Amino acid sequence: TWKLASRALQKATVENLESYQPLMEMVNQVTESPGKDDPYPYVVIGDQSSTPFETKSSFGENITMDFHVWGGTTRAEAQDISSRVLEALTYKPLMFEGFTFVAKKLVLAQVITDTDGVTKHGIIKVRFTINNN
Amino acid sequence: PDTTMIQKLIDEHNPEPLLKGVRYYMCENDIEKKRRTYYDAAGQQLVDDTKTNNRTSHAWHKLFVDQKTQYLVGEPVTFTSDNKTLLEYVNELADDDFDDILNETVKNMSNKGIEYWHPFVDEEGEFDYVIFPAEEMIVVYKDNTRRDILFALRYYSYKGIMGEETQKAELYTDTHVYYYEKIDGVYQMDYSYGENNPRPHMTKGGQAIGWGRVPIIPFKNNEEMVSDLKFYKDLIDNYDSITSSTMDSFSDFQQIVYVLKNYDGENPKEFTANLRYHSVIKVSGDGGVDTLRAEIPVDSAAKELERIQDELYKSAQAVDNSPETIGGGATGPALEKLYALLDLKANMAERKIRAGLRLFFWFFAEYLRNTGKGDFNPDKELTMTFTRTRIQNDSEIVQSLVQGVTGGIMSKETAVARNPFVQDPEEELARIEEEMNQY
Amino acid sequence: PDTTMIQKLIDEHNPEPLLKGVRYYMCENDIEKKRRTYYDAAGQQLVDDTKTNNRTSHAWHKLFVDQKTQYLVGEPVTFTSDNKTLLEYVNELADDDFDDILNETVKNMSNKGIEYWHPFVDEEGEFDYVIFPAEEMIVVYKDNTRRDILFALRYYSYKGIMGEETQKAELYTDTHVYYYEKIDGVYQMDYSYGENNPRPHMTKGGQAIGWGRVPIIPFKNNEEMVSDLKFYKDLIDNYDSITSSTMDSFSDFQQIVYVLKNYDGENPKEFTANLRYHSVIKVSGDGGVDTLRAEIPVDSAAKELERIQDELYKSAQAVDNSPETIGGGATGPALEKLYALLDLKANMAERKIRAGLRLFFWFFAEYLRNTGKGDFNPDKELTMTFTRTRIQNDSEIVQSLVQGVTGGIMSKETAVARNPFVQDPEEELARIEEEMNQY
Amino acid sequence: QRVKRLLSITNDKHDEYLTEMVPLLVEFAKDECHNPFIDKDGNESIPSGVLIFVAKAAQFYMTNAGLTGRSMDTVSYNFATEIPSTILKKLNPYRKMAR
Amino acid sequence: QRVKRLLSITNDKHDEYLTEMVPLLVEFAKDECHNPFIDKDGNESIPSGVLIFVAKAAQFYMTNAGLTGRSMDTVSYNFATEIPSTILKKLNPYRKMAR
Amino acid sequence: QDVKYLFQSIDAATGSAPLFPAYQTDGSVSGERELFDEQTKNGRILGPGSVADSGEVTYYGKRGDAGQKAIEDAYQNGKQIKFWRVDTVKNENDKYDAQFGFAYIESREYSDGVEGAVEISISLQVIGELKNGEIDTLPEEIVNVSKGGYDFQQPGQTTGE
Amino acid sequence: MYEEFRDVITFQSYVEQSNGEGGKTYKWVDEFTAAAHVQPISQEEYYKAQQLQTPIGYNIYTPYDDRIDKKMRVIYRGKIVTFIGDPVDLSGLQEITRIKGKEDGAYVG
Amino acid sequence: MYEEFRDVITFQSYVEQSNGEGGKTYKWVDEFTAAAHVQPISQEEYYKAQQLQTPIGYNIYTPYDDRIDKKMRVIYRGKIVTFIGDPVDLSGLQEITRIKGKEDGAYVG
Repeated sequence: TWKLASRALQKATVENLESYQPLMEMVNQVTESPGKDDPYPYVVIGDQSSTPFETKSSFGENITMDFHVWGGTTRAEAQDISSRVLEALTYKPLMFEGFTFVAKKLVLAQVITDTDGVTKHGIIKVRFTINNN
Repeated sequence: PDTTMIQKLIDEHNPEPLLKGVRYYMCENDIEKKRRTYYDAAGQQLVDDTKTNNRTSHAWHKLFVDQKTQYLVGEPVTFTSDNKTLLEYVNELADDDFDDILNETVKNMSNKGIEYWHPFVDEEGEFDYVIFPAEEMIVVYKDNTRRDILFALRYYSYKGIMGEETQKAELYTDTHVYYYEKIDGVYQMDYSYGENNPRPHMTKGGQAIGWGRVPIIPFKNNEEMVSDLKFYKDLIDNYDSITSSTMDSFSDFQQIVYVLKNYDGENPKEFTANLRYHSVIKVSGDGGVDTLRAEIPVDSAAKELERIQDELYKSAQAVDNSPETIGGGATGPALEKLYALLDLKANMAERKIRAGLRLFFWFFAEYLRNTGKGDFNPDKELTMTFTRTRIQNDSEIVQSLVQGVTGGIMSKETAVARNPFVQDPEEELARIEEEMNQY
Repeated sequence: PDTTMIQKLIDEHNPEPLLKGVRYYMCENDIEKKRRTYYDAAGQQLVDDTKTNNRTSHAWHKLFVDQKTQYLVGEPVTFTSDNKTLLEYVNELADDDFDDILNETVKNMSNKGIEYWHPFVDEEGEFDYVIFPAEEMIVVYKDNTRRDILFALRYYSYKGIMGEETQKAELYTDTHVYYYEKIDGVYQMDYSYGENNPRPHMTKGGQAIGWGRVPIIPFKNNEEMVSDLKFYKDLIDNYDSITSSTMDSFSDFQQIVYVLKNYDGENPKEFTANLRYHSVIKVSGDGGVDTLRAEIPVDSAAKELERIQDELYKSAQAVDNSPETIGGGATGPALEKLYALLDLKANMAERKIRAGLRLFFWFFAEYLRNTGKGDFNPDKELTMTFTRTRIQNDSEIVQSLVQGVTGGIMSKETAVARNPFVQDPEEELARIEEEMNQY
Repeated sequence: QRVKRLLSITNDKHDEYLTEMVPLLVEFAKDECHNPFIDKDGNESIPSGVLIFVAKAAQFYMTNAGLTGRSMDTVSYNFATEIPSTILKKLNPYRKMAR
Repeated sequence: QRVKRLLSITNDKHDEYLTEMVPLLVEFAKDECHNPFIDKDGNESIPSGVLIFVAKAAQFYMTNAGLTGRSMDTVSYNFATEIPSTILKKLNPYRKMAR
Repeated sequence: QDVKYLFQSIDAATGSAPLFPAYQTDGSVSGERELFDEQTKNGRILGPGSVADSGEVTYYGKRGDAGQKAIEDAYQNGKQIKFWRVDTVKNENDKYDAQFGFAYIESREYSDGVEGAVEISISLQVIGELKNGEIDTLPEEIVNVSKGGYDFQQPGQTTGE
Repeated sequence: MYEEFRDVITFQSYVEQSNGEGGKTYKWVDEFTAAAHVQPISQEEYYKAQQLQTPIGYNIYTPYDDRIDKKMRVIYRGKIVTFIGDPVDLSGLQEITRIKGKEDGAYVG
Repeated sequence: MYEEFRDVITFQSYVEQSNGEGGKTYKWVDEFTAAAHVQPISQEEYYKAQQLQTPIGYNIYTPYDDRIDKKMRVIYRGKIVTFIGDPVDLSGLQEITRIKGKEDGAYVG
């Protein structure tokens, strides 16, 4: 319940952030946000085709983050750590407080166009679900 | 006088004026210029080593003077003495020496320097006059009489046989002249106590005698400041300098500079050696502008000098043209005309008579008085006559005489008579006799 | 005097002045200029090899002098001796030698150098005078008498037959003159102990005799500093130099430089050889400006020189116009006029009489005294007469005489009489006799 | 500029090359005495006229050549030619350097 | 400019380099007496003509070289060449500096 | 065989006081989505956080039903309330198991009928879903906790009268 | 023309970012004190796009003062800026650090 | 101007990252030490789009310095930045490398 601690768990995420040195060093605030224009590599982060929809409701229990990489920001960094742990675990699948995590059917897509002719950019979408709704 | 006092006097007086003449005579002082100089940072003038010192001089003087003396001296019509004894001697010679001495004495004083003559006793003891370069000591009189200077000393260094230089000073007394050699420097030449040697200027009776004449006093430059030397000399000094300068000038005073704005060669240590070896001067790059030498001023200088020389003669102002001459114009005055140079001298010569050269005769009379008679003036024997004259031209009378003899009796005596050479008609007689005898 | 002392004296004195004249006489010193120089880095002046040394001189002197001597000598009216014996000899010749000797002696002293004459004994033993170039030794007197220098030595190198150079020195004594050859250098020529050879200057009685004259002392340049040579010489020295220079000048002092700013050819080692072969100089590219020669200075120099030459004559100095002459104007004075050159000399000649050339006569009298009588002065025999005169013109009297004879009796004696050539009317008589006889 | 730059400059870098080049032409022609433009030692010297041209040319050339120092590709480069410096040298402003 | 700038300037920085360079050419040629252009001490002096050229060139060169001071990359740079300063020096405006 | 949810509620769940019976038909809305049970994990951050897909219920009614009015009053309060859930499947009165469940108070449009005996339908819906925020568990336990037993098992027998 | 400079100046450096904290924590260290001089392009003021920018990144010319620029903040005029674009001595008769570029390309995905 | 320059700081480069390790391992090498001269690109400063230019690339002119540019980190007086624009002797009396261009095509898919 606590309530105090639910904040704390959020704090834990904060703890993770501090815990993760490379985040500070790496960031890499640029490109994501303007600086897209800035020369390749430029890596921007954002949701894919995200425009607000639905009202009077939470957007979703799960939070999804979309990455678009040209120049490949720390997809690798996140991927290495996440992959290692995820592979490491690998299971059980995450469950929060008896809630059913599972996302629906996943999604995959990729397309790249390079005006520059720079090697093809890739897009990675990650979705996280925490707790049942 | 104490030696110290004696010595002191000389130093004060400035040696220069007599010395300068001597030096000048030997040569003009190029040094006075002496040479072109350069200005240092100090800006004090320094003589450059490069410039040479050159001087020439004449030496004009001698030729004229000798003529002057001879002409001036003439031959006395007669000579007389106050004393019979002296007179007898004086008549006979009559006195070659006397005339010469007087003329010389007057001449010397008149002539450079002199300036000052100090009598010294001859070995003979006959008055001998010598001239020594000025020390020059300042004249002072030990004796009360300010006007006279009883004693004057001159000290000059002399080179010995060894050639070591020692100071020598001479002590002069009115009564006696002294010569001192001060090798030691401690003492003057011995003694000299007094009349004993050095000898008095003159001694009479075989005993030391004093002239009683005021002791030698330096002569200030005359207001006239005219000298026999001077007359030519003024013209001459210019003349000599100019002539001398001209010859030197052409070669000289390049002298000798070569300057080029550009361009320098190898560093001059190398440069000098190579440059000589290469020889010739070439200009490259910028000019190449004409350099100092020889350059135009060789020509220019010659031109300038030529003008200068002409002027220089004019400065002499002897005269541009050769003599007309005004006379010659052969006449009695012709002779006067004949020697322009002499004539100027002649005026001086005549001047000398005015001078008291005649006065010297009086002096002789005084001398005459001194010996005796004592008290009379035999000096003039019932007359006083002086003749330059010269009344008669030698040529004219002689020429006339020859013609005259046939017409009538001439001269023979008449030409003679003026001297008279001889009263005796006898010489005349022979000429007549021949005529009677002839033929 | 010890040899060392003797040797030492010479070295001190400066050889230069006598030597310079000798060298000068042979040639002027071009060296004095000597030539144009260049300045090294040191800047010390160095004479260039290229410049030649040229000098010329006259050699004016001889012509004038000889005339001077002859004129001066004249012929004595009469000669006399104190001694009867001497007088007898002296009358007869009367004395060609004496006059010549006196004239020569005086002349020599007057003339360059001399400067100093040192008597030497002749083989004959008759006084012979010779002049030697100055060593020159500094004169010092061994004897106490400062004034005289008893002994002076001059040592000059001489070339032998071998031509090897050995130093030779001569010892001079007042009493005797000595000649030394110092081949060894150890010793002077033997002995010479004393009177024995080298011989005394003069010997009397066949025995060595001493003049008693003060031993030869160098002559300082005279204040007059006038010489027979000088009179022309001053003019001449300029004259010769200018004349000599002029001829040389035109060709010379190019001399000879060619400088072109551009353009260089092949490297000069090649360049020189090829350039000569190609011959001619061409300019390309930049000028091409007139080079050092001929350039303007050919013209300029010509212009400059022309001025120089004109000045040059003046510098030597002479009457620009030829002689009027003032006289000629034929008269007695005409003769004086006739020789302008001689006339200047004549003044000197007359001066010589003033000089004590007459004094020499007195000296002769002294010589006369020396031999004897002892004690009288026969030197003047009841009169003293000197005649230059020259009273009579040769032409005028002669011309008059011819006309005169018809009218009356002339001369014959009269012209004669002055000498008198001869008393005897006889020569006259014949002329008359012919008239009486005629016809 | 920098020592390296100085060295990099061909002219500077090769003293010999620069030094040789002028005199080759220069030496033969000039007087040709030769006006040695050299010491006896044979140390090279340069004529004034040569010096002015040589100095300017040498300095200019290296600069002109580059590298730094070379004209910009993007546009034809005014600078390298300019203004034109070659032209500056040519008819060098005193003019016909000499008279 | 700033002392640092002055120092940074090669010419200024190396007094010796600048000082040496001119006289090397200069010394041999000029008169060559040599007109020493030096004291007896041997302290260097520069000829007037040399001075004018040297002074201008030295000052110009450092400026021209850079750094500051160097032409802009973006376009060919008028300034560095200009106007052209090398040209300004050349035919320097008095002209053929000397007559 | 006694199958009856029973009706008694004063207000609190089960009313805590006996009442004559009423029935809820049955139903499970969902629980597909996560679905969120009481998640048990250690060192885990709860998520998604409380959200319910929804709830579903069917109701049946009898003449004696009470608190129908109460619900409306409840509606105004809008206080969160929960229900219990009864499956059938041999749900013995004591015996039958229960699910923890979810619901909403809010929705009760009306009650209807014909002649025979009243039926009401109530649907239960959680309000959501916020990404963050959870009870989560408590109403998840409660909202199948209330009605719906193991409750009133005895009264299933009742309402005889 | 400045001559010896600047004076007493203090520099602050910003390094590292803090993460995992709601707030951000930054640590700064002083830098050696040296003159810093920089010339604003202020853009050409063609500003054709004229959209941007303030140079991050103010292009700097500092005599012999490489150190201050980049990986440091130099306090001149008090103002604080971080530098990027390792030094370039385009100019500056002594080597001068410049800053090149402005962070983030304008072009955006 | 500059003359032989003293580069106290030697170029050090940072390359490669370590993964799979709790810690990270990095290797740095000093390519070499040398002075370098570079002019800022400072963008075209037409700034027509002016979205760019932010180095890389840089425009560098450094005499007789092969080493400095990338595949070697550029350090000037200790400042460190990495670059591109593989090297070019853009212009400098002694061989100087420069950099051309900007990284990443601005033109984007």
